[PDB]
Amino acid sequence: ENLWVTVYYGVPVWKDAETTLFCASDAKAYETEKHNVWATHACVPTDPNPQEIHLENVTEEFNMWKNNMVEQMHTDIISLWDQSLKPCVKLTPLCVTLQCTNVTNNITRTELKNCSFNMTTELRDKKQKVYSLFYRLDVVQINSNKEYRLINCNTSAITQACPKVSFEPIPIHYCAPAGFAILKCKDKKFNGTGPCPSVSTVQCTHGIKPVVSTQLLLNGSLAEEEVMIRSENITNNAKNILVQFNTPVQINCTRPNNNTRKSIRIGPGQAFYATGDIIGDIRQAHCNVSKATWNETLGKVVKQLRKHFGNNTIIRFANSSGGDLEVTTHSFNCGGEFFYCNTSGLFNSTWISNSNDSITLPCRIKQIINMWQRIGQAMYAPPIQGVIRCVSNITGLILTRDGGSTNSTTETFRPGGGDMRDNWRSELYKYKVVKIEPLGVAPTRCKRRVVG
Amino acid sequence: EGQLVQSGAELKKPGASVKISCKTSGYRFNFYHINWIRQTAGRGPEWMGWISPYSGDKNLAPAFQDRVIMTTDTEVPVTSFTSTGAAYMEIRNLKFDDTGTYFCAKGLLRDGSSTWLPYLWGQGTLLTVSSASTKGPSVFPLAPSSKSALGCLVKDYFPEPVTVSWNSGALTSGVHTFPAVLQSSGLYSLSSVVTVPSSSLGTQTYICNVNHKPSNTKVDKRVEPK
Amino acid sequence: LGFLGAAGSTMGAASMTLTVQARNLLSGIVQQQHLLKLTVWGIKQLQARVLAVERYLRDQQLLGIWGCSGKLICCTNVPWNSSWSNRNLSEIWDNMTWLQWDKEISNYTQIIYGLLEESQNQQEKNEQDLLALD
Amino acid sequence: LGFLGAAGSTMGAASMTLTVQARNLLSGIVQQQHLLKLTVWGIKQLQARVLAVERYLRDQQLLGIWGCSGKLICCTNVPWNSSWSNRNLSEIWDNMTWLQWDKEISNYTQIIYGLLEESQNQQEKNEQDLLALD
Ligand SMILES: *[C@@H]1O[C@H](CO[C@@H]2O[C@@H](C)[C@@H](O)[C@@H](O)[C@@H]2O)[C@@H](O[C@@H]2O[C@H](CO)[C@@H](O[C@@H]3O[C@H](CO[C@H]4O[C@H](CO)[C@@H](O)[C@H](O)[C@@H]4O[C@@H]4O[C@H](CO)[C@@H](O[C@@H]5O[C@H](CO)[C@H](O)[C@H](O)[C@H]5O)[C@H](O)[C@H]4NC(C)=O)[C@@H](O)[C@H](O[C@H]4O[C@H](CO)[C@@H](O)[C@H](O)[C@@H]4O)[C@@H]3O)[C@H](O)[C@H]2NC(C)=O)[C@H](O)[C@H]1NC(C)=O
Ligand SMILES: *[C@@H]1O[C@H](CO[C@@H]2O[C@@H](C)[C@@H](O)[C@@H](O)[C@@H]2O)[C@@H](O[C@@H]2O[C@H](CO)[C@@H](O[C@@H]3O[C@H](CO[C@H]4O[C@H](CO[C@H]5O[C@H](CO)[C@@H](O)[C@H](O)[C@@H]5O)[C@@H](O)[C@H](O)[C@@H]4O)[C@@H](O)[C@H](O[C@H]4O[C@H](CO)[C@@H](O)[C@H](O)[C@@H]4O[C@@H]4O[C@H](CO)[C@@H](O)[C@H](O)[C@H]4NC(C)=O)[C@@H]3O)[C@H](O)[C@H]2NC(C)=O)[C@H](O)[C@H]1NC(C)=O
Ligand SMILES: *[C@@H]1O[C@H](CO)[C@@H](O[C@@H]2O[C@H](CO)[C@@H](O[C@@H]3O[C@H](CO[C@H]4O[C@H](CO[C@H]5O[C@H](CO)[C@@H](O)[C@H](O)[C@@H]5O)[C@@H](O)[C@H](O)[C@@H]4O)[C@@H](O)[C@H](O[C@H]4O[C@H](CO)[C@@H](O)[C@H](O[C@H]5O[C@H](CO)[C@@H](O)[C@H](O)[C@@H]5O)[C@@H]4O)[C@@H]3O)[C@H](O)[C@H]2NC(C)=O)[C@H](O)[C@H]1NC(C)=O
Ligand SMILES: *[C@@H]1O[C@H](CO)[C@@H](O[C@@H]2O[C@H](CO)[C@@H](O[C@@H]3O[C@H](CO[C@H]4O[C@H](CO[C@H]5O[C@H](CO)[C@@H](O)[C@H](O)[C@@H]5O)[C@@H](O)[C@H](O[C@H]5O[C@H](CO)[C@@H](O)[C@H](O)[C@@H]5O)[C@@H]4O)[C@@H](O)[C@H](O[C@H]4O[C@H](CO)[C@@H](O)[C@H](O)[C@@H]4O)[C@@H]3O)[C@H](O)[C@H]2NC(C)=O)[C@H](O)[C@H]1NC(C)=O
Ligand SMILES: *[C@@H]1O[C@H](CO)[C@@H](O[C@@H]2O[C@H](CO)[C@@H](O[C@@H]3O[C@H](CO[C@H]4O[C@H](CO[C@H]5O[C@H](CO)[C@@H](O)[C@H](O)[C@@H]5O)[C@@H](O)[C@H](O)[C@@H]4O)[C@@H](O)[C@H](O[C@H]4O[C@H](CO)[C@@H](O)[C@H](O)[C@@H]4O)[C@@H]3O)[C@H](O)[C@H]2NC(C)=O)[C@H](O)[C@H]1NC(C)=O
Ligand SMILES: *[C@@H]1O[C@H](CO)[C@@H](O[C@@H]2O[C@H](CO)[C@@H](O[C@@H]3O[C@H](CO)[C@@H](O)[C@H](O)[C@@H]3O)[C@H](O)[C@H]2NC(C)=O)[C@H](O)[C@H]1NC(C)=O
Ligand SMILES: *[C@@H]1O[C@H](CO)[C@@H](O[C@@H]2O[C@H](CO)[C@@H](O[C@@H]3O[C@H](CO)[C@@H](O)[C@H](O)[C@@H]3O)[C@H](O)[C@H]2NC(C)=O)[C@H](O)[C@H]1NC(C)=O
Ligand SMILES: *[C@@H]1O[C@H](CO)[C@@H](O[C@@H]2O[C@H](CO)[C@@H](O[C@@H]3O[C@H](CO)[C@@H](O)[C@H](O)[C@@H]3O)[C@H](O)[C@H]2NC(C)=O)[C@H](O)[C@H]1NC(C)=O
Ligand SMILES: *[C@@H]1O[C@H](CO)[C@@H](O[C@@H]2O[C@H](CO)[C@@H](O)[C@H](O)[C@H]2NC(C)=O)[C@H](O)[C@H]1NC(C)=O
Ligand SMILES: *[C@@H]1O[C@H](CO)[C@@H](O)[C@H](O)[C@H]1NC(C)=O
Ligand SMILES: *[C@@H]1O[C@H](CO)[C@@H](O)[C@H](O)[C@H]1NC(C)=O
Ligand SMILES: *[C@@H]1O[C@H](CO)[C@@H](O)[C@H](O)[C@H]1NC(C)=O
Repeated sequence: ENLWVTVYYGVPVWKDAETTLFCASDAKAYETEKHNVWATHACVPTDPNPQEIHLENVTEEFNMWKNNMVEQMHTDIISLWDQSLKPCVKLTPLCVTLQCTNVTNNITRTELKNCSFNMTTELRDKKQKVYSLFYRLDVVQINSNKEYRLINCNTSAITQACPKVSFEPIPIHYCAPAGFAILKCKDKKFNGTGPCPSVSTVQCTHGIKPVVSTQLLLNGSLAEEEVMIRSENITNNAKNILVQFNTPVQINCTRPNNNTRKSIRIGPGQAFYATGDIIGDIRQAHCNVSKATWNETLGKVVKQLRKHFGNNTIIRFANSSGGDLEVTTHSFNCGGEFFYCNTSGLFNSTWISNSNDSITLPCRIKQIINMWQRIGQAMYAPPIQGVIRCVSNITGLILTRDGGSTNSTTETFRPGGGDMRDNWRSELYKYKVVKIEPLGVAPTRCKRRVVG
Repeated sequence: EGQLVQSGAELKKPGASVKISCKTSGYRFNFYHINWIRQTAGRGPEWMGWISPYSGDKNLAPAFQDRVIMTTDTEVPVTSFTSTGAAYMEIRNLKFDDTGTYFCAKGLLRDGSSTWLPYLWGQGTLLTVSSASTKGPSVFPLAPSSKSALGCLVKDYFPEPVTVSWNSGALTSGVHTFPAVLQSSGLYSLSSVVTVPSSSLGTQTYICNVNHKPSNTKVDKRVEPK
Repeated sequence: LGFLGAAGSTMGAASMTLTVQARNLLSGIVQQQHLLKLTVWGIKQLQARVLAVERYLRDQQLLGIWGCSGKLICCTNVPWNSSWSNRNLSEIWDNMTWLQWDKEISNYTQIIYGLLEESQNQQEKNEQDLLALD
Repeated sequence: LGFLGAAGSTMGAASMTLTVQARNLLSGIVQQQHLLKLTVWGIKQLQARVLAVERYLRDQQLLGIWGCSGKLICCTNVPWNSSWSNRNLSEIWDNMTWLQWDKEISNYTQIIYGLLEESQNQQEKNEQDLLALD
């Protein structure tokens, strides 16, 4: 006996918890381009020196499908999207009886309409007719001379996005507040979520960019080894599966249409930017994929799924069965306009048990959108005048169920990205924040002065 | 607080070279050191060499650094504080002087004053470096005399321990047992107690099995009525 | 050792450099750094800076009523109760990380705090009644 | 005695447990705990948490320049002026609540504060010039 208790301020202990974070991005575009939708007009700049410390002898258990960093990311981008659209031109007097006719094809695919209507002019007393153009599926028939209707006027409002807003995703660091720390896993093969042995305590995450993609993730991060397979629950086929590419496949998307900005003043100052007549031929949008480079990626995936999924059953790769055309096609915002390249061409290959040609995909463009199934308010995308090219790295895949097969064999995973939060999980699978507790009591024979 | 268990029951010729293994569980395998010891036919057990699962810096005994060398792979973490690993060791030369029982044990503590000494011990492995060939034991019933304390008999088996002798594992509480015996011929034998209340023969079972490795087992002989 | 360097090391080695851990936490995060400033990031910055000081000052208020206003390590005149831990002197300090110890007293950690205020300050600062001037 | 238990009791009995009163005030209020967070309650929560620390730190800044960084009761080397109160030793401590005493010095309470910084710290920390190393 005769042991006393002693206090220690500065002890390294923590408990699993989550709180608010903040943005961090250095000097990116500022003057040459500004008014970004993600970095806002000003965010807390990150320091070039990276805050990193390697932790030894520690094996903290992470979690990815129960991590709340993706939850705050999901909800931050949503409130950020609306904050950058509230001060922009509303498009309410654009819901008037549209009388359209098919475009000039030498009296003979269609996909677009040379439509018109009459709107408000600078004077509310006077009205003005202007002929613009619209895309298919942005409009659906009402009930000779075709008379059409904006599809959104049936369900929700509409507000045009601002023309000087940059929709390019830039790296947005999520750094921890004071008294907290973001633990990153350094173990390469982090199957599922368990006890990651190689941990690093970093203050600022890496360059995370908010790629708004569907079925196929682009510009993601990865750190070697077999193409990693992550699933909240491997036995349940109903759950979604995130897949990471040991090497990215360089893809290029573009639209050949040469459009023109037609500004028409609605009301006092606001102007509605629509499509004029398309100059220099009309062509369909497409995304190329390296055919030889894709056959190796589908082979590496099926190899590591094999020891994961019995390694005895048959591979059945099909198009995204069911769903909606925006949730089953590779939907993504690129170059201002919103592409929806046809996925069904990639997963036609089936491989089981033991200058150069490139596969391409037909794509269409949509101007009316309200992503992540937000039915509150929709937005019109002004057609970007001139040329468009995307040319991004693809690094991830989103695959979903394969029916309720009762035992037997034969199954895979067809593409579905029904949830937008999973897209951010491909970057935050290794991060978890903890509540640092600097207080720690321990006994030791040790006492201060007797009387004082 | 972490249980360590050895492989056990491996034996070969004098001029051979065998490796023993040790399953770990319930303690972080990274920093607790592993060491080995051996008790001979001589009275005194002696210490071998201590290995560190991290860094690999080791200081084995000087008399065995030339012949015996041991390594150890990494670990698989169960949680943040429990993990399971394995430690092996290879010995090149050995004789009848190297026969006896071998233990492994967990390193004492992970600090400075003293670490190298053992802490938690395993069940142990016994190694026979006797050149005579392996043989299959023989089974006999061993019936009580005054039936008008129970068990079964083993006669003539060459090496090591035959271990568990009971059928279906039906009784583990109150089952006294007995050790082995050296014969004039050199062929070992043993017997086994079992303390169960006296009852009738038709009501209960009187079957016992023994496991073996010199040769595999199959029959679980029972007792004669009289 | 730049920060949490001994998170996995022994409680003794972690006790050798616990200054570092204390320095970075209050200061850390580089908080210091269209015309509006009502954005979603600024409001997440301000409240993240409020708990920064309101979790620091939640802890610094405890050391002040323990005689440890400006000391990282006070030895306190409170006797240790055997029920809290049965392990000997070198049994815990040479074997457990601070992580393991935080869960081993987290049950009766509040019982310690209440007793620390009584003997080290509630009585000690009173014991000078007969000794201050006499 | 769980909080303000001796608000109506004697200044002596209140001086026996003044730790309790100090503990709860900084910590107290359980501040720690559609998609927006711009509501009228959150803004009343944040500013209520700002004066929480900015009234605590307004007081803790005074004890620091009085040698009382981590003591609830300092005896200060400032002589008491008879003009502030004419009552004897046992006349106030066995008769008045702290409430009554707060209004009896509230007139010349600032005069005391200015003098406390001079003799207990402005001169004391200087008196070591000839005694620190010599
Ligand atoms: C967590 O991770 C850490 C790794 O972190 C490392 O951090 C730094 C330091 C870098 O190395 C990084 O690369 C790493 O990431 C792992 O940490 C390791 O844990 C090991 C197991 O605990 C430990 O292994 C062995 O420790 C033995 C015991 O140490 C000596 O000395 C210390 C300090 O003095 C003392 O506390 C010990 O009890 C013990 O006894 C003392 O020995 C000295 C020397 O003889 C005596 O000094 C004498 O004093 C008299 C006067 O009094 C006179 O001057 C004499 O001349 C003088 O010799 C002293 O009296 C003894 N008593 C005391 C004070 O107690 C070591 O013996 C052994 O050494 C071997 O390795 C060394 C390092 O390479 C070699 O130099 C040496 O030759 C040997 O090969 C081991 O070090 C590791 O040291 C330790 N860290 C390192 C360096 O890796 C950790 O395992 C892991 N898990 C945990 C526990 O959390
Ligand atoms: C997508 O849809 C848009 C919208 O088109 C909409 O429908 C058409 C029918 C039209 O009414 C549009 O106003 C409406 O918004 C298309 O954009 C339009 O495409 C049409 C295609 O025909 C273009 O029409 C031609 O316009 C020529 C010039 O007229 C302009 O100016 C007029 C007033 O100017 C007067 O003076 C100038 C000289 O300074 C003269 O050149 C002009 O004729 C007038 O005298 C104004 O009223 C017009 O709206 C327009 O701004 C016009 O010369 C053409 O008409 C000729 O020739 C045609 C063949 O090229 C022939 O088919 C016509 O029948 C016509 O022949 C006769 O010409 C006489 C000249 O005096 C005339 O008096 C006769 O009446 C006429 N015969 C009869 C009867 O019809 C065309 O009318 C139009 O300019 C485009 N928009 C504009 C700028 O207004 C767009 O092309 C579509 N997509 C694509 C890519 O196809
Ligand atoms: C995943 O990652 C990939 C990474 O590749 C992302 O993909 C793409 O990555 C590209 C990397 O280069 C990004 O390319 C940039 O494109 C912009 C486009 O801006 C043009 O148009 C703006 C507005 O239009 C005005 O001007 C045009 C004429 O161009 C006119 O027709 C219109 O009417 C209107 O007036 C202009 O403000 C802008 O200036 C430009 O014209 C481009 O600005 C970037 O410029 C760099 O590269 C170009 C071409 O090589 C070069 O000329 C630039 O040089 C300097 O000078 C120019 C001219 O004064 C100046 O604008 C620059 O600021 C420089 O000072 C400069 O080096 C660049 O080409 C692309 O945006 C990005 N996104 C797309 C579309 O995919 C991918 O986005 C990521 N993930 C996903 C799928 O989102
Ligand atoms: C994204 O892009 C993908 C691209 O695939 C697209 O998928 C399309 O989905 C639609 C609707 O689900 C498909 O639509 C129809 O498919 C019809 C099926 O073929 C019948 O007729 C066959 C003869 O067709 C020849 O070509 C087919 C390929 O389509 C080929 O298999 C045949 O061998 C043959 O060469 C007939 O053979 C076939 O069934 C017999 O043969 C098969 C194969 O040997 C055998 O297994 C069966 O047992 C049976 O014996 C079947 O009866 C197709 O007929 C139809 O229209 C065709 O003719 C019209 C008129 O000329 C053409 O205009 C048209 O281009 C077709 O040639 C129509 O195509 C469609 O096939 C899928 N793929 C495409 C485009 O071909 C997704 O929907 C896209 N996503 C979005 C967002 O839309
Ligand atoms: C990822 O998540 C999935 C979620 O599904 C986890 O998947 C587990 O898969 C296994 C596959 O076998 C399931 O096992 C069975 O689930 C049954 C579901 O119960 C349903 O029916 C109940 C009763 O309804 C009627 O039909 C049943 C049919 O058996 C009759 O027995 C009954 O009399 C009725 O006529 C409903 O009450 C219930 O709501 C469901 O609709 C279970 O019923 C079934 O129980 C059997 O096995 C039990 C465990 O041994 C045993 O106690 C029971 O007595 C019975 O024998 C059995 O559990 C899992 O249920 C399923 N998990 C979940 C959450 O349901 C998957 O494990 C996870 N990831 C992992 C770890 O891989
Ligand atoms: C806004 O556009 C609409 C059409 O979407 C205008 O409504 C009427 O549309 C018809 C379409 O043919 C116009 O045609 C005209 O019909 C008359 C009589 O049948 C005929 O003599 C003309 O030669 C021509 O074919 C018509 O002008 C137009 N208005 C009327 C009175 O019917 C609408 O007027 C436009 N602006 C608004 C809202 O006032
Ligand atoms: C990552 O790999 C680890 C193994 O290193 C997996 O842990 C083990 O996973 C299997 C299958 O999911 C578990 O077996 C099953 O457990 C469930 C209950 O969760 C039970 O219902 C089934 O009958 C079966 O027993 C196993 O318990 C689990 N743990 C261990 C220690 O083996 C892990 O699932 C993989 N996925 C991750 C976390 O990414
Ligand atoms: C997309 O369409 C625009 C507009 O048509 C194209 O811009 C045009 O490019 C040509 C290239 O030679 C320019 O050169 C010449 O202009 C003279 C005078 O106007 C004209 O007589 C020639 O026939 C030729 O067009 C032209 O000025 C320029 N702009 C216009 C008003 O046509 C553009 O080239 C197309 N796509 C891209 C980006 O290449
Ligand atoms: C697919 O399965 C075969 C056998 O089912 C794998 O070959 C090895 O088979 C033995 C005995 O069944 C297992 O113990 C091995 O674990 C199997 N190999 C491995 C490394 O898993 C074959 O490897 C499996 N597919 C692949 C290519 O991994
Ligand atoms: C125009 O396209 C629509 C698409 O449904 C079609 O119904 C209509 O008949 C087409 N009209 C002409 C004449 O091309
Ligand atoms: C994308 O464009 C680049 C331009 O150099 C080209 O090299 C690459 O092959 C293209 N990839 C595909 C398949 O679209
Ligand atoms: C070690 O612990 C025992 C109780 O398990 C205790 O009685 C003993 O006093 C402790 N050792 C020391 C150093 O006092």
